[PDB]
Amino acid sequence: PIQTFLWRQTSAFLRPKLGKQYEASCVSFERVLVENKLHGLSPALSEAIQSISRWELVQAALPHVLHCTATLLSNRNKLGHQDKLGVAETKLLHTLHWMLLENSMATVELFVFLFAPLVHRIKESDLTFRLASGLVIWQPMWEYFDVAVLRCLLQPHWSEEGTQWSLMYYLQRLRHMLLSVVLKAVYLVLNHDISSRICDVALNIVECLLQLGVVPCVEPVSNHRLALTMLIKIVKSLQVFRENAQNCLTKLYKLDKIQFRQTMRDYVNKDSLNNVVDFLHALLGFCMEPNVEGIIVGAMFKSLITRCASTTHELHSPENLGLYCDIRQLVQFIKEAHGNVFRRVALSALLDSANLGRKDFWRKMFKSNVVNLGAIRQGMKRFQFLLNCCEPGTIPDASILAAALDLEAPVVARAALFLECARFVHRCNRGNWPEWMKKRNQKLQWSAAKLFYQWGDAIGIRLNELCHETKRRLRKEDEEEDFLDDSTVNPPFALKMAACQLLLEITTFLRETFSC
Amino acid sequence: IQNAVFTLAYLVELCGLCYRAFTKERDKFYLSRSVVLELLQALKLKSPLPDTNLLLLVQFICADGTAAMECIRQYVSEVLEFMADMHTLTKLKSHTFGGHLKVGLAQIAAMEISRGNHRDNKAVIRYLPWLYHPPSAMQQGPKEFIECVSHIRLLSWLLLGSLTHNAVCPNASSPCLPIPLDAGSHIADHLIVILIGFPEQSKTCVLHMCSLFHAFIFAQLWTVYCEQSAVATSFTAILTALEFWSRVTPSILQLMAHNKVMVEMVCLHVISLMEALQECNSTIFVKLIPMWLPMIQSNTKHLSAGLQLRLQAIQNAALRKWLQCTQFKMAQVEIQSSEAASQ
Repeated sequence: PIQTFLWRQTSAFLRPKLGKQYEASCVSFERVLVENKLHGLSPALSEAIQSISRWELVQAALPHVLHCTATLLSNRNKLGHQDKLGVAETKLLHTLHWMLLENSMATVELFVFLFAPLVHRIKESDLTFRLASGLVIWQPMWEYFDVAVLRCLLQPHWSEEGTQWSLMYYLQRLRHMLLSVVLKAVYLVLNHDISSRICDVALNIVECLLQLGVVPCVEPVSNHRLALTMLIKIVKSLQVFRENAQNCLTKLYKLDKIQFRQTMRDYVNKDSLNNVVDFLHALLGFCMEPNVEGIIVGAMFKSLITRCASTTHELHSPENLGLYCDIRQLVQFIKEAHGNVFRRVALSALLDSANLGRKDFWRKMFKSNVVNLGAIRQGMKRFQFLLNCCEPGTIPDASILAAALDLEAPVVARAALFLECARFVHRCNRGNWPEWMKKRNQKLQWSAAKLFYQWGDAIGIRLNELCHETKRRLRKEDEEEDFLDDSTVNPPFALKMAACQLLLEITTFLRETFSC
Repeated sequence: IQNAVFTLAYLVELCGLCYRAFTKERDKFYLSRSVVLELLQALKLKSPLPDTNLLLLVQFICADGTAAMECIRQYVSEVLEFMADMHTLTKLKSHTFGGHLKVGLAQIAAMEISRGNHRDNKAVIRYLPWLYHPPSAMQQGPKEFIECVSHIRLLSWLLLGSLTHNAVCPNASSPCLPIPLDAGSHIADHLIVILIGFPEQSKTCVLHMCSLFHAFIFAQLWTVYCEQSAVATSFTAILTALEFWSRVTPSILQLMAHNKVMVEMVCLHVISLMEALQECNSTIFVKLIPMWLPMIQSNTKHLSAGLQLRLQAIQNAALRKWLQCTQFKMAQVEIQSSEAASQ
């Protein structure tokens, strides 16, 4: 009975077109409920109103009043009288203020959702003598009902103004504190498009919340993962806020040292390209290329190269020239600035087949059953991608190729490294230079020839140093030299022949291309 | 296609290659026209087509450079005629999966209506003349009731197909929006001409009882369509959904007020409605739940077994799954209604 009249009145405001019915609705609302005058009302509603206690009727009718007020204030441009408040609008506002001051959680949530974006439209000077009390409702809104606000935050489709107001209010509230659901709501907010202002608000709230208890591990279910993803999104969105985000990231790593790297590795594959790469551009700042930056690079780069090589055909072939150029700049920046990480990733096929292993490898480098085939395949795909993206001949170093004659990796992996380099030199000889290369290119070719000669010289002076009942076991060893079955090969002529294949490709490059 | 078994990515290749290396439009899409004709013949219940082959043909037409949509455009009316009828699934069963087929057909239909709505709404008027034409004099004729229920079912399937296409391919700059947003107001009227006439002429058959489920499924599908349109864009979609609900809420309230015993069944649909939005987490759901709750709370005194429990429980990505579940429910209900009406 009551709902019939309520919906009949509300339909005027709920229309998608503008008409001349809302004035009558406002007058009826102010004359019937607030002022207690049932004139012009039918007997059914007249009996129903007196049937229930008045405050229950007010609670039931409040959502309609809130909806009408929100719709009328949100369409100030549509009605066209933006200079002041409409008479029907003023009456509706006064009725709403009377009902508020003079299942409740659902109504509170509805009010918060409706008036979070529509709070700035109401000004402190817009309230006349009649709306004097409304200050006590609107003045706190220019800054627990915050539970309802937080519940309204978890909405995939909310206007930017209301979300910004909610974030501002929660930042203000947590400023004076100095729930995890607050973090969840902010993260869900950041899953959509983010403006610079709300990005700064999010950075401030996350740097403030670190003072509050958030995964204390000085020893998205975990709050640390949510905070890390939020910080990554903030950095990718991005003056001094860069420094603030970096300090927050350092603190977050200090909290969960082990979890930090795992979260980075997961994020490498979670988001697609043009996002991890843009995040790395924001972090490293390698556009103008020459503590935790190295940690993040070490955690990310291996998986990033793996994912880039997995989709190499769909990366440089299409019109992703900007993305591919950014990836190449990132790889060159890591090679010239981080070193050890890049060398580990390039020589992954040797490291993933045998932490302390890398240190032993570099100590030997400075000195100068079956094998894990999958690790070697992955490392060789990574190495192929790296030599495709890096400058021709820079990868790998001549010292690396010299030491690969006598290293601790399986012989098959080292020969695969040699053969990958050999086929790269061969393709460079054919004119099949890397696609990005195909005046600057002339310098690249010249430097490639010089670096190939560097490889040749190093491998040559290493091979020169290397060169300078028993029958039963000899036959036994000779008859089962299965290279995929290690410990029957390394513990050397085949490796020297793979190196000689690299030198042969170098020589056939120098005798034809460089001479011309 | 008809008697044997083939594979896609070859039929599409053959049709596209025939579209190339030819001059006259007569021989440009000869293979495409043949494929469309074969699919139509299968939908006309004349030839034994394997269900996998039917799905392959529908996917081939959906993928269309093979000029398949051009040949479909001539018989989109026939496609709508096939989709509207309720016995088509049962008759095709003579030769579970069928609902999928319907959705696929809906997609292409929506796609065609997507192309035909550019400042003129030619496809909307031509293919669906009754969309802007509510029942004459707003009468409750049983034949008018059946026709309007069928039209609402057709609209629900069209919206389901459009939503499925949008979910599968949201990267398109132009969303598949066959029904205009303003036109929804008109469709609101149609829904009420099912709900207003329900108490008098619902006991003549079981299909009239399933028309309750059909109407509420269409209502929730339209709500989700408006929500998706607003998310992709803004004010127009939410305002149209608001007007639709403000038009159909007095209808459902008076439907409850008619008979105080059958409300239970109706209540089911109503709570099911919010359940759908509970699965969809729509903005309009949060907007309208503070007023939808008293509708059942005031009727909690008339709930038989566990509807009060459901109201208490609901008192306090997945879109594709919800769309598929709704499609399966619609197909199953249509098949059951055809089985019951065959008596």
